[PDB]
Amino acid sequence: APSRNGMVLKPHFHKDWQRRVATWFNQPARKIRRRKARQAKARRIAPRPASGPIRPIVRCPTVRYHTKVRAGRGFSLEELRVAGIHKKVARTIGISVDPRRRNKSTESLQANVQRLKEYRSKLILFPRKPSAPKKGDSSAEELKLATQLTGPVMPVRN
Amino acid sequence: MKFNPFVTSDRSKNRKRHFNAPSHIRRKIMSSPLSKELRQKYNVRSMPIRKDDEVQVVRGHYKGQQIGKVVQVYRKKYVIYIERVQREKANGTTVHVGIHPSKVVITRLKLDKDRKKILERKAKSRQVGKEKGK
Amino acid sequence: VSELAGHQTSAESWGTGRAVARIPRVRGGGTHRSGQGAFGNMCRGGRMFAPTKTWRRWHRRVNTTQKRYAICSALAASALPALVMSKGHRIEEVPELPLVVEDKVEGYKKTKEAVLLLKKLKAWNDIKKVYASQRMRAGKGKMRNRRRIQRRGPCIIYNEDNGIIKAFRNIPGITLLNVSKLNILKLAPGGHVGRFCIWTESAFRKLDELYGTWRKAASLKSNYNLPMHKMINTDLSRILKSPEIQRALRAPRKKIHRRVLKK
RNA sequence: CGACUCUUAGCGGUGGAUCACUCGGCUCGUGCGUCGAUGAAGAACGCAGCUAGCUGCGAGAAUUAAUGUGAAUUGCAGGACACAUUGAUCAUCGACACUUCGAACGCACUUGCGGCCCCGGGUUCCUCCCGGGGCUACGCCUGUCUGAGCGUCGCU
RNA sequence: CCCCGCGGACGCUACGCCGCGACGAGUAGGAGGGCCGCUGCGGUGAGCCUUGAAGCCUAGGGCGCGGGCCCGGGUGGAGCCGCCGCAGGUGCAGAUCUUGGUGGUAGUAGCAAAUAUUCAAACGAGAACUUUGAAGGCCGAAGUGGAGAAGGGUUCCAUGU
RNA sequence: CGACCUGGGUAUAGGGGCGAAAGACUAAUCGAACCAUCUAGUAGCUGGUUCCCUCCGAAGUUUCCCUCAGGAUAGCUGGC
RNA sequence: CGGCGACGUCGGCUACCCACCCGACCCGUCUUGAAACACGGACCAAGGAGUCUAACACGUGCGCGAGUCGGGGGCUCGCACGAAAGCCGCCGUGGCGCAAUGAAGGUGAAGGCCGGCGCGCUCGCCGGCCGAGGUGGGAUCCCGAGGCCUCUCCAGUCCGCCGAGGGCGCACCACCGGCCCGUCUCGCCCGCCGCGCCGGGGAGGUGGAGCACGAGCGCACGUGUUAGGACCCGAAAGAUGG
RNA sequence: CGCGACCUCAGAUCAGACGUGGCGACCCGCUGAAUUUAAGCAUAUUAGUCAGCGGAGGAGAAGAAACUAACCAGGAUUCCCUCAGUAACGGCGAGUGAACAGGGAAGAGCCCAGCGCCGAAUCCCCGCCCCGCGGCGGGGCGCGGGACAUGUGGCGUACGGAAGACCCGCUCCCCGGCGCCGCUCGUGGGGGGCCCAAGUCCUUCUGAUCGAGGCCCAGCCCGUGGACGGUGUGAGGCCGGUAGCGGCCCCCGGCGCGCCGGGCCCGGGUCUUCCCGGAGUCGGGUUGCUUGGGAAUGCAGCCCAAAGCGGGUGGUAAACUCCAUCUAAGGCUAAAUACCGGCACGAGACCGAUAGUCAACAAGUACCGUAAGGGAAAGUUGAAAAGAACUUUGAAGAGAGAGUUCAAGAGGGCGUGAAACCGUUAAGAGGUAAACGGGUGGGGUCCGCGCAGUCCGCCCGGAGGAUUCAACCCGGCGGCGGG
Ligand SMILES: [Mg+2]
Ligand SMILES: [Mg+2]
Ligand SMILES: [Mg+2]
Ligand SMILES: [Mg+2]
Ligand SMILES: [Mg+2]
Ligand SMILES: [Mg+2]
Ligand SMILES: [Mg+2]
Ligand SMILES: [Mg+2]
Ligand SMILES: [Mg+2]
Ligand SMILES: [Mg+2]
Ligand SMILES: [Mg+2]
Ligand SMILES: [Mg+2]
Ligand SMILES: [Mg+2]
Ligand SMILES: [Mg+2]
Ligand SMILES: [Mg+2]
Ligand SMILES: [Mg+2]
Ligand SMILES: [Mg+2]
Ligand SMILES: [Mg+2]
Ligand SMILES: [Mg+2]
Ligand SMILES: [Mg+2]
Ligand SMILES: [Mg+2]
Ligand SMILES: [Mg+2]
Ligand SMILES: [Mg+2]
Ligand SMILES: [Mg+2]
Ligand SMILES: [Mg+2]
Ligand SMILES: [Mg+2]
Ligand SMILES: [Mg+2]
Ligand SMILES: [Mg+2]
Ligand SMILES: [Mg+2]
Ligand SMILES: [Mg+2]
Ligand SMILES: [Mg+2]
Ligand SMILES: [Mg+2]
Ligand SMILES: [Mg+2]
Ligand SMILES: [Mg+2]
Ligand SMILES: [Mg+2]
Ligand SMILES: [Mg+2]
Ligand SMILES: [Mg+2]
Ligand SMILES: [Mg+2]
Ligand SMILES: [Mg+2]
Ligand SMILES: [Mg+2]
Ligand SMILES: [Mg+2]
Ligand SMILES: [Mg+2]
Ligand SMILES: [Mg+2]
Ligand SMILES: [Mg+2]
Ligand SMILES: [Mg+2]
Ligand SMILES: [Mg+2]
Ligand SMILES: [Mg+2]
Ligand SMILES: [Mg+2]
Ligand SMILES: [Mg+2]
Ligand SMILES: [Mg+2]
Ligand SMILES: [Mg+2]
Ligand SMILES: [Mg+2]
Ligand SMILES: [Mg+2]
Ligand SMILES: [Mg+2]
Ligand SMILES: [Mg+2]
Ligand SMILES: [Mg+2]
Ligand SMILES: [Mg+2]
Ligand SMILES: [Mg+2]
Ligand SMILES: [Mg+2]
Ligand SMILES: [Mg+2]
Ligand SMILES: [Mg+2]
Ligand SMILES: [Mg+2]
Ligand SMILES: [Mg+2]
Repeated sequence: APSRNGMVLKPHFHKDWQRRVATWFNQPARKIRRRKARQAKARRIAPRPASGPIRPIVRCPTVRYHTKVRAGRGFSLEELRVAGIHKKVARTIGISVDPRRRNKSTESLQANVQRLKEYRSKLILFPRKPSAPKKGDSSAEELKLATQLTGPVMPVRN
Repeated sequence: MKFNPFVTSDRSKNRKRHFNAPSHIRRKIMSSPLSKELRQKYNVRSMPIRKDDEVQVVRGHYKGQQIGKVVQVYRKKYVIYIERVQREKANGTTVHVGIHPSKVVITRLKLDKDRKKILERKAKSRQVGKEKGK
Repeated sequence: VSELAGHQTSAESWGTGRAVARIPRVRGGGTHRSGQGAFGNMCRGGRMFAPTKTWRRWHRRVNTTQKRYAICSALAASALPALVMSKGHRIEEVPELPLVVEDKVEGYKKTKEAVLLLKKLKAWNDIKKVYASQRMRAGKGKMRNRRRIQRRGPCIIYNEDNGIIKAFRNIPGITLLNVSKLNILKLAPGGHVGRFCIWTESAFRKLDELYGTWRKAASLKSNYNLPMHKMINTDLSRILKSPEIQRALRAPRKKIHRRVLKK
């Protein structure tokens, strides 16, 4: 019964809600379990940058968000082509190609190929057989300059 | 204080573990201190109580320096029996009084090949701890 | 409690034509349990009234500005001897109440040098009060692992950890706080401000950039400035005795007019 | 004055509240996350020197072996047990063993009734009796052997 | 510009203290205060306790309007409380309330269906009831006899209590 | 001596059975058995609803309602 | 001012028993009305009933304030406490607030004065300033004639008090204008890369949960209403599977 | 009127395997209510929920677009926050109710059929030998069987692919052991075993102490150990433990290099020429269920039944038209996620024997029912049995002495031992049932250790004692004031 003056309230509690109640007492425990799995994963990929591969610059797909830019699933095949790297070896380099994204803009195209080309410069590639450095890198900057990179590979900025 | 997260400080769990202990770790629970002369000659403070070693009661009704030989360790009862620590019942016969081995001090041990080995292993461990604590 | 507690019985209400109350009663006939009341908060072995649930909202969130406000208030109270004494901390032989030692104590390793430091600083009397306050709790807490209780010792607030925690932490009552991350549950143990706190040199200097001054903002909290006063001069005696207040007053009426018996 | 009845107190009964205790729960969290025709879960029946229950076990039956440990088990008895010409107890458990039902498997639920193949005794090979051992469920896959068809063909 | 002198009560936990005037019914109901009470948590009382905790008993002494509380004596034998906050499965005379125990009734109703017992002896501490013997009776072969089927499961048989 | 009485073995199972028919019987339960669950079913109806002082203190009337043992609404009440 | 005080007496209204005088029906409940020939209650002990979650509304306390809030995630010796705490800031995404109105297409909250001028046409150009208007009340504050004194007059030197009147007027209230959105009535202008079934503008009424120099956000507590077993106990039933 | 080949079937206790049943908290596929709410009730709600049936794993399902969107576009799945109690559905009533974008956790991609090329290049089974075992593989050998052209394997899959040339780079794999690393990162990687500090010091309390006082130097001793439990009390130092990048001994695993065994040998660009897709399926009608999906979101039955610049989607039915987007009718795939069953742990502002699980205990037990099924009650002597010898009465139960214990006023359902109820003892009283409120009176048990009754500030007098009172001097320390 309505008493004097209030909201017309319609609680959604007619469906025996007390059996499907999700408590969050394992939230602090889950945060630790996720934290140490992050630490274990980062230390397994010893020089690799601890946070997944590089991601492209991507514009949000709606008039509400199209002013901002973010990181997409991965680089498209056209940006990989004009950067001159093969779509199969790219993911071994740590680049995360996404084949089902298309580029309808040259500025968006050129932005992601400058991101790939200046990622390639910042890359340090360990030779697969350490005894013989064939095409990877120089030993001088291999030793000192090779460290695990925390956080996302160079993040997108508005 | 206790930091190992896999050992419990729960009162009920410790009491349950103590009173339902198997005989082989009930033996360790029944350890007894060694005398000053035994502590100096060896390098071990406490030793699990054996069957036929001399001992003197230091607490309770039967305190004194009468060095009595242990004659039975009753791990079911968590008590040991000593030669002269007895009480006369109504009928006039004598029965032993059980005392916890923590309330006696060992004055001479019963040495065997195993007792020497345990004696030497505790001495080497304390020596290792002492040199680490130099 | 168990969600099944008191309801795994399958009891019927027994009717009303029989000269017994209308509470549900256990079926059967070969047991003591048969024919006894069930399911009721008034029945033995029944379900309690409104069984307690796990989704009881045990946690509360306080605003970050309020939480910092309390920490600032607790820190300000630890520098006033009347408040820390009013917590019963036995600081009469200690000098310079906001008590700072050099960082050499941050690199301590043994409890022997930690006890000697407390004695030399004349902070040991508070430890002896903690020892004398060690006793056994009263009530069901003993059955629930809260057997023994004691007092609160001084708080050692450090910047770096070079063994200071291991050197201390075997003294009853001593709490290490790590100035980078304070705790209102330890700075005001019972909700009462004024805990005895010993600072190291590196911890004391970091405090100013950790909460900021009033003229400059904290560089380690990125938005925080110290809370402002609503009363700068909180001393009534000087204010009320100040001439400007006194010139504006009227003369006091101190004579007492009691009721006069009507002759 | 007795008796009886009522009130109060002392003591004694009836009764088991209160208090103190807790090898039990309840709740939360963590790590694992593993049954079975090589016979599971479950049931039955047995097994101790004295043993009914609980517990443990399976005709090797309150347990064998092995490994750690290192002088007990215990209500009573008993005989052990050199603790090195190798060890009580306990723990672990990877070797061994593991009765009858049960998906339950030869048929059936009556310890009812079979069939085949080997072995031992009675035979003194010939195969009748007794005992022991191994097989004998349904569905289905690959292959094998044996087959059926006025199914489609080839050669006479 | 005090003084032979060197002096001059209490007060004001300001959430405190003091003064004066008026007023005082109360169901349903609302609100305030509680130094009323119970349990547990954080602080605190250099708190209490085997030179005796809790609990309980009390023709003992008191305090408070009251809820209640303190103290003495007894019993008991290991824990407990004050103050500042926190949190409740927090206060019982009723619910034909739940569980347990106990009364009056009350030494009362009752131990009345199918004819019936008596004498002596033995054992035995003890005999209306057991056993033996004697007598009087009953079932009266469609039995109060002798055997089985279902069902029971050791009730069968000895010896002892 | 009969549409007779009766044992054992079988068949029929719950909105179903079976009934020479009484809504009879279906394990002391039948105008729909028993067991567990949905289920702590709903109840405008009945019963109960636990400490103390202090202060204030009613209504059984208006309007609408498948409304007349109930509610909304306005009045009356307390608190801030 | 008097009397009496130890093995006999003094005081103790409290407490135990008894006596007498007056008063006094058995409680709970429903009810207009209960002592009721209305129901429950033989007695004692223990248990026993407005709880928790979520959503609102208002009041109160607190922090910050046109903002506010990390609640989800992430970063910090190795987790006694600590499953806490601290921190992030290009983690503020997002929620609520800061803008309303219309079904919607959509549109979307600043007035007053002074001068010239159009024709100062109930009206266009600007120029200058100011910045939410005005009336009536309005706590508070400001000015204030006149006064009030000293052992006493002449001439003012300092401030203090009362004070008729006057002034600016907070919050808030009543009223009048004004502005934004919808919708009617009337009517004339203006704009252009598109001269259009284009776009914009005015006056006068009316509909809005609006504006008119923000007050919200988060946290806690209380009360009230609700959905949940929902203060506790209680059906006759219904369904599913055996 | 035979003998062969194939096809389609059959038998076998044929050789070798596989499935069945259980648990089921989480997960997948179906099936599926009514109570209840609507103040009645039928659609609606409850609820795609309970009950029912089937199938799994350590997770499962999902999952790499016949997607979202309409932007300057994003880009598998799953989970969290938000979107949002919103769009929408709804006797438009009660009520119900998503998705996109955004920020995070996690992050991973691929394989066939087809179209083609390659002498079936392919696969299983049985024997030989040797390298081996250790869940059984490698090599080769068989004029050894079978499968298979009704299509095995290699290349290849919508992100295009293939084949020829031209150019360029020779750029270099995985799987099994030997020895050692690195010494395996929360510091050992795990499993198991055994060990490692310091008072039983002095005096006292007690039945017993773990209680209480003390332990010179700056202080009993250790402390990286003052968690916990046991022990006749309350123990950091008596015992087990606790702390510790502490010690020792076994067993096992992934890791890097020298060696060996095998196989495995072309990748990218430019040009030319070819090649490209899943059918009783899409889609449509109708019906029933379902969804927020509303002229129909999804699912299914029946009927109709495709196309290839085609087909699906573009949240209002239809026709024309432009555009956007994907590529259905085949398949696999970890992580983030769930977990009231199981194994083993840790903890708690929880409960404390009528509570907390029904079950603290020989509890799913005793017991009840034909059965399905229902289902309790029940903890505590004492530090130690030291569990009452012995004498005596009785037939014995049961007593009286005695004895143990600190205590039997702890004596085997024995910690404490309330109330109701009862026995006895003492005091008082009793014909208007008791009981109660106000007021006294009488008696009694106790209290005031009641019983010659104050204290203490100044002064007067007596009678004594002692430093010393004041004043100065020196030293220390404070309060106040100082251009
Ligand atoms: Mg219960
Ligand atoms: Mg208590
Ligand atoms: Mg009596
Ligand atoms: Mg009594
Ligand atoms: Mg063995
Ligand atoms: Mg038969
Ligand atoms: Mg033929
Ligand atoms: Mg009056
Ligand atoms: Mg009143
Ligand atoms: Mg309650
Ligand atoms: Mg009670
Ligand atoms: Mg009661
Ligand atoms: Mg009679
Ligand atoms: Mg009679
Ligand atoms: Mg006759
Ligand atoms: Mg017999
Ligand atoms: Mg009829
Ligand atoms: Mg019947
Ligand atoms: Mg029926
Ligand atoms: Mg109507
Ligand atoms: Mg009524
Ligand atoms: Mg009534
Ligand atoms: Mg009436
Ligand atoms: Mg009334
Ligand atoms: Mg009445
Ligand atoms: Mg009457
Ligand atoms: Mg009635
Ligand atoms: Mg009655
Ligand atoms: Mg009653
Ligand atoms: Mg945190
Ligand atoms: Mg914001
Ligand atoms: Mg005005
Ligand atoms: Mg207006
Ligand atoms: Mg309201
Ligand atoms: Mg209820
Ligand atoms: Mg409610
Ligand atoms: Mg009910
Ligand atoms: Mg119905
Ligand atoms: Mg076979
Ligand atoms: Mg209804
Ligand atoms: Mg209703
Ligand atoms: Mg109805
Ligand atoms: Mg189900
Ligand atoms: Mg299965
Ligand atoms: Mg899967
Ligand atoms: Mg899949
Ligand atoms: Mg919202
Ligand atoms: Mg729905
Ligand atoms: Mg991520
Ligand atoms: Mg092929
Ligand atoms: Mg694809
Ligand atoms: Mg202890
Ligand atoms: Mg201890
Ligand atoms: Mg030790
Ligand atoms: Mg250690
Ligand atoms: Mg449309
Ligand atoms: Mg219980
Ligand atoms: Mg009890
Ligand atoms: Mg029970
Ligand atoms: Mg059970
Ligand atoms: Mg005693
Ligand atoms: Mg006792
Ligand atoms: Mg007793």
